[PDB]
Amino acid sequence: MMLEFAPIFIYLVISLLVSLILLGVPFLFRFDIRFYLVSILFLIFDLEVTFFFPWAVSLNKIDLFGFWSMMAFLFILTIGFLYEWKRGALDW
Amino acid sequence: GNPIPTSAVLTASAKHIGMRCMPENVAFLKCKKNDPNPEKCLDKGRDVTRCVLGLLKDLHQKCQKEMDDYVGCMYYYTNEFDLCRKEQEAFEKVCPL
Amino acid sequence: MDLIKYFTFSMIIFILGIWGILLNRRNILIMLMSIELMLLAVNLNFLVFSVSLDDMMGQVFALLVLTVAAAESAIGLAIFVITFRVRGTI
Amino acid sequence: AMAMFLAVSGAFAWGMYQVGQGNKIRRALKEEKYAARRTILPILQAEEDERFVSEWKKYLEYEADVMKDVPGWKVGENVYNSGRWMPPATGELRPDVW
Amino acid sequence: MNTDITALEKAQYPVVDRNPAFTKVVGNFSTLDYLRFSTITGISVTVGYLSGIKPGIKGPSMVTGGLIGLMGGFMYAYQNSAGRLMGFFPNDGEVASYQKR
Amino acid sequence: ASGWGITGNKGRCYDFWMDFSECMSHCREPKDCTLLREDYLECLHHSKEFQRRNRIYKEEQRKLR
Amino acid sequence: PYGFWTFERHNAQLRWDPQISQVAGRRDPYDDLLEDN
Amino acid sequence: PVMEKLRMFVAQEPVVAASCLIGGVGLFLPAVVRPILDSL
Amino acid sequence: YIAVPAEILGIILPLLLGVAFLVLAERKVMAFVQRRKGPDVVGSFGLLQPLADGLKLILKEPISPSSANFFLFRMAPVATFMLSLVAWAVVPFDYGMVLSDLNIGLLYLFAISSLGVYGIIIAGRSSNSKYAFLGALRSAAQMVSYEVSIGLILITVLICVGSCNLSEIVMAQKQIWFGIPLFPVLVMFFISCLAETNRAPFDLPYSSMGFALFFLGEYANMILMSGLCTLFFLGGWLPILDLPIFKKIPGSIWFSIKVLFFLFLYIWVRAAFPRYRYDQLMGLGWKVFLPLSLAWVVSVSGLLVTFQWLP
Amino acid sequence: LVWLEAMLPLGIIGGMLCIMGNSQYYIHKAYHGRPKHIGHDEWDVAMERRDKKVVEKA
Amino acid sequence: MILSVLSSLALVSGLMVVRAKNPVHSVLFFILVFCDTSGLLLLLGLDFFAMIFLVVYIGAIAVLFLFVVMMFHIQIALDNESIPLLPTQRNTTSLRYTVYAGKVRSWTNLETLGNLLYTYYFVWFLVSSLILLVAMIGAIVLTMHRT
Ligand SMILES: CCCCCCCCCCCCCCCCCC(=O)O[C@@H](COC(=O)CCCCCCCCCCCCCCC)COP(=O)(O)OCC[N+](C)(C)C
Ligand SMILES: CCCCCCCCCCCCCCCCCCCC(=O)O[C@H](COC(=O)CCCCCCCCCCCCCC)COP(=O)(O)OCCN
Repeated sequence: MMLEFAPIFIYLVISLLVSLILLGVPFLFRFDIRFYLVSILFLIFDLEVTFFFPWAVSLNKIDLFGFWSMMAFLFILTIGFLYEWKRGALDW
Repeated sequence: GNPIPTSAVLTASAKHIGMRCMPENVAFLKCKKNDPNPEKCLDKGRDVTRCVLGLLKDLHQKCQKEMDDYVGCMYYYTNEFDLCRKEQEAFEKVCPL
Repeated sequence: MDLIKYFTFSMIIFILGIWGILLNRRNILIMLMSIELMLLAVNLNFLVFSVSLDDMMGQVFALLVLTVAAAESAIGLAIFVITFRVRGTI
Repeated sequence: AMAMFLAVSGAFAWGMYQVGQGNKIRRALKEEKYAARRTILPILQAEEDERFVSEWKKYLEYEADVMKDVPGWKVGENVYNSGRWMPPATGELRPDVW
Repeated sequence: MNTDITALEKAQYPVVDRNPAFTKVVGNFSTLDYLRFSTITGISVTVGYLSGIKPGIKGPSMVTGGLIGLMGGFMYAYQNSAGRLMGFFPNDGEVASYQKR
Repeated sequence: ASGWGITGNKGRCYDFWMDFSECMSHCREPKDCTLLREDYLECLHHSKEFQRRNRIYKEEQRKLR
Repeated sequence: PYGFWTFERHNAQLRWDPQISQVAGRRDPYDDLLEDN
Repeated sequence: PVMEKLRMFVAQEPVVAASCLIGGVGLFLPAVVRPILDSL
Repeated sequence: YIAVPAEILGIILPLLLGVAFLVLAERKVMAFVQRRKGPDVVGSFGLLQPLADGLKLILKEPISPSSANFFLFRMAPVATFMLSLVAWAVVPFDYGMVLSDLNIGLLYLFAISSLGVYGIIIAGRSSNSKYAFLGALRSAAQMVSYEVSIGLILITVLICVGSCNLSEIVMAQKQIWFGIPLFPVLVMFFISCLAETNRAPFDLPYSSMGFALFFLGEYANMILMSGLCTLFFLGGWLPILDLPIFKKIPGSIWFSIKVLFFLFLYIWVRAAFPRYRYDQLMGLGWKVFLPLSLAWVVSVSGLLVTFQWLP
Repeated sequence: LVWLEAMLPLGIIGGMLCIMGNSQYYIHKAYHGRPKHIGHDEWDVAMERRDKKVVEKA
Repeated sequence: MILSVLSSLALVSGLMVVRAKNPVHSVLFFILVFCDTSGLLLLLGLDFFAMIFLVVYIGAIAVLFLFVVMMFHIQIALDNESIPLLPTQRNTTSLRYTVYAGKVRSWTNLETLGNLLYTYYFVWFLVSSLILLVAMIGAIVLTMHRT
C-alpha cells in the first residue's frame, strides 16, 4: 500500500539531476514583531487544518458526536481568533 | 479446459459463486471463526475448492466466449466493475444467475 | 531486527537533544531546538511502539503531542524575543 | 443585486442534493465491490492454508533433523500456554506495506 | 455512539426515570431550585455591577456577570433536579408526584 | 490492550489481554494468572519464539563447524 | 488491599468493551463476514 | 436597539456578517432540523 | 522497472516546454487585450520566441555573485524548483494516467505547497541586499497567510468526497461538478491561488540560471494551481455535464481545456486589475478569507451531516 | 477571426498537458500490459502478488 | 539498507544541529532531521504522520525558527523485552501466513485515526484545543507593541 512513494523518490532524484544540468548549461561554454505574530497564527491554524483531515474523511463513521466535538474545537479556536482580531494582531 | 483460478476469473465469477456456494463458504467461515489454526480447517477448505472449481468449469463449458472476453477485460482494468458493464450484461444474459 | 534499530535511532536523538541543552547553555536557540529534537525522538518512539504492538494508543498520543511541541515552540520563541529586547543580548 | 443571491443559493441547494445522490451511488458501487470480495475469500483462504501447512511440515521436518542430538527439545512446541495457534512472527514490524 | 448512564456509587434514594430528558429535568424545577437560581444570578449581577464601576463600565460588567450567573445557576439547578430524579438526592416530592402518575 | 487495531480490526494481542484481565477479575492472588500474563507479554514482543529460533540457528551453526 | 484489582471500581474495561465490542475498529475480521445472514 | 445595531454592524462588516450567517445556518441544520427529521 | 525514469522525463520535459509557451501566451494575451500584437516577428506567430529568449539568456557569459556562502544562494532556486516540480507526480490527467497514485494525495499537495516557502526566504537572505531580504520576508508571510485559506478550502472539498485520493475526487464528480454548488468556494480558491503564487493584484515584487529556475518554478506553480482548480471543482477529466455524444474526445483533452481556461483567467485578472498593498494583502487574507473558509467548512459539514448525504 | 493568434501558445500548453498524461499511459502499459489501477488497497496488492505467483507456477 | 542510510543522515544532521556555529546552518540541519524522520515514518506505513511531520515540523515550526534566527540578529553562537531475531529468513519468509479476512475492507491510517480521535477520546482533543488557545493568547501579551 506504500509502494507509490518510490516513483516520487525517483522523481525527486531525477528532478535534482535535471536542475543540476540546468545550472551546468552556462558552465560548459531591523526587526519587526508582526512577522512573528503571522507565523504564530499560521502555526495555530496549520495545526487546526491538520486536525481537520481525519475528521473530514471519517465523518461518515462518527455522526452527530464527532461533528459536535469538532464544532467545540472550532468554537475554542474561534474565540482565540476573535481575541487575535480585536487586539490588532491581524492589522498591518 | 479448466480455467486458471486467478483474480480475473474469480472476481468475474464471484456473482455466480455467491449464489451457488453459500453452504460451503458459510461452513468454512464458521470453522475459521472458532479456531484460526490452518491444520484444523483443511476438510472445509477442500470442500470449498471442489465446489468452486466445479462452478468455474461449468461456466467455461456453457459460455466460453461470453466469459473469456469478460475475464480478459477484468484483468485488463484490474477488476473494475464500473468500467466493465456491457460485457458483464452480455455474460450474465447467458447465465441467469 | 528492526525494532532495535528504530529504538536506537530515537535514543540517540534524545541523547543529542540532552547534549544540546547541556552543552549549549550560552545560546538560547539551541536550547529550544534540542527540546524539539527530544520531542521528535519521543514521538518516534510512540509511533514505532504503536506499529509494533498493533495498537492505536500511540498514534493518537503522537498527534496530541505535536500540538504541545508546537505550542512550546511558540511560547519559547516569544519569550526569547522579549528577552533579547530587555537586556540587549543573548 | 438580488437575483445573484437567489441563483447562488439555489445552486448551493440543488448541487448539494446532487452531491448526496451521487455519494449514494458511489457507496452502492463500493458495497458491490466489497460483496464481490466476500464471496471469493474462502477459496483464497483455503489455498493459503494448504500452502502454509505444507511449508510448516517442511519447517518441522527441518528443525527435527538439525537438533536431534539435543536432549531437551519438543519439535514445534507452542510458546503460548493457552494453546492458541498464532502465525509465526517475523523480524519485520510492518511486512505487508512494502 | 454507545453510552452508559450507570454510576459507580449506587443511588441511596428511590430512582424514578433513571435517565431523564433535558426538558423533563427542566420541568421538574421546584421552588427551591428557582430560589437558588435567582440567588446565584442576583449575586453575580451585583458583583459585576460593583466591580465595573472603577473602570467605568457598569452596564457591560452587569451583563457579563449576569450571563455568568445565569449559566452557573441554571447548571446548579439542573444538577439538583437531575440528582433528585435519578435518586442521588432526597426526592421527597418527586416520588410523591410520580407515584400518583 | 485497548483493542483498537492499526488497520481497523481487533488488536492482535487484545484477546490475550482480555483473557488475562478476566482471570485477574476473580483471582485475588496474581500467581495463578501468570500463565495468561506470560501469554499476553509474549504476544507483544514474541520473545520466546525469537529465543527458540535463535537457539535453533545457534545449534545449526555449531554443527556446521 | 488483598486483591484490589478484583474490586468493581477497578474493573471497568470488563464492562465497557463488551458494550463497544461491535463498533467498527474493534471487530474480529471474520465477524463482519458472517453478519450478512 | 437590535434592528439598528445589527444594521450598523452588517453595513460596515459585510464579510463577517456573511460568514456568521452561513456558519449559523450550518450549525442550525444539525441542531434543529436533524432531530425533526429523526421523528420521520 | 527502468522505465520509471522514462515516465519522469515524459512528465518533466513537456512541463518545461509548457511553462515557456505559457510565458509566451501571457505576453501575447496581455498584448491582444491592450489592442496590440505580441511577439510575432520571430516565429510564424511568435511561436519561436521562447527558444530565442532561452538561447539569448544562456549565451550571456554571466558572473556568479559569490559574495556569500555561495551554497545556499545557488541551491535556493534548486530547492524551489524541485518542490514546484514534485507536486506533478500525483496530479491525474485521465482515469489511469497518474505517475504516483497516493492515498494521501490531498495532504501531500498541501505539504508540498507549504514547503515552497523556504526557497524565496533563502534567496532573500543569501543575497546581501537588505531590501531584497525584507521583500522575501514579506512574500513568505503572504504565501503562508494564503496557504492557510487554501488548506481550509481543501478541507471543504475533502468533506464531500471522503478520500484523499486525487483520482477519486474526480470520480466523485460524475454526478455534478463541485464548482456548481461550491461556487463561492471556487472563487475563494482561485483568489487564494492568485495570492499564493504572488501573482495578479497580490504581486508585490539574480542573474542567469538562478533567476531562470525561480521563474520556471513560479510559472510551474501557476500551471499546477490552474490544474488543481479544475481537478477539485471543474470535474477534472470528466466530460461536459450533458449531451453525451462527444464522448469520442479523450478525457485528457478536457483536463487540458479546463487548465487553459484557468490560465486565461490568470492572465485576464492580471491585465484587468491594479495591485494591492501589503497592509491590505495581509488584512484581506486574514479577515476576509479565513472566516469565510471556516464558515464554508462548517456549513458544508452541517448540511451533509443533517440530511445524511455524507460519502 | 483575429483573436485566434493568442490561442496558439495557449494551445501548445494544452498539447503539452495532453502529452504529459499520455506519456505515462503507453509507457506504463508497455512494460505491464495493463493500465494503472487507481485506489490500491492491500487486498488489491496481495491479490496481484497471488496472480504473479500463480502465473509463474503455470 | 534504506533504514541505515536514512538513520545515519539524520544522526549527522542532529549532531550538526547541536554543534553548529551559525544558527542559520543549525536550523537548516534541524529541517533535514525531520526530512529524514518523515521518510523513516513512511517506512513504517504511517503515511499520514510523515505528511503531517512535513506540514507541521518543517512547515510551521521550522519556518518560525527560521524567521526568528534570520531577521533578528543572525548572531554567532534489547535482550530483555524483545530479543532481536538473527538473520534466519530463508525459511521464515516462506512461513508467512496471510489472513484475507482483514484485507476485504481495509482502513487507511487517516480514517483509522479519525474513527476514535473525535468520539472515544474527544476530551484530550479539546484539551489540545485549550493548549493551542493558551499559545494564541500568550503570543500577544508577551510580544505586542502597537503604534
Ligand atoms: C447569550 C450567550 C452569550 C452571548 C455573549 C457571549 C460573550 C460574552 C460577552 C460579554 C461582554 C458583552 C456583554 C454585553 C455588553 C453590552 C451591555 C449592554 O447591553 O448594556 C448596555 C446598555 O444596555 C442597557 O440598557 C443596560 C443593560 C444592563 C442591565 C440589564 C439587566 C441586567 C441583566 C443581567 C442578567 C441577564 C443577563 C443578560 C441578558 C441575557 C450597557 O449600558 P450603558 O451603555 O452603560 O448605559 C448607557 C448610559 N450610560 C452610558 C450613561 C451609563
Ligand atoms: C466556471 C469558472 C467561473 C470563474 C471561476 C473563477 C472565479 C474568479 C474569477 C475572477 C473574479 C475576480 C477576481 C479578482 C481578484 C481580486 C479580487 C479580491 C477582492 C476581494 O477580496 O474582495 C474583498 C471582499 O469580497 C470578498 O470577500 C470576495 C470573496 C467572496 C466569495 C463569495 C462569498 C459569498 C458567500 C455567499 C453565499 C450565499 C450562497 C450560499 C448560502 C474585499 O472587499 P472590501 O474592500 O469591501 O473589504 C472587506 C471589508 N468587509
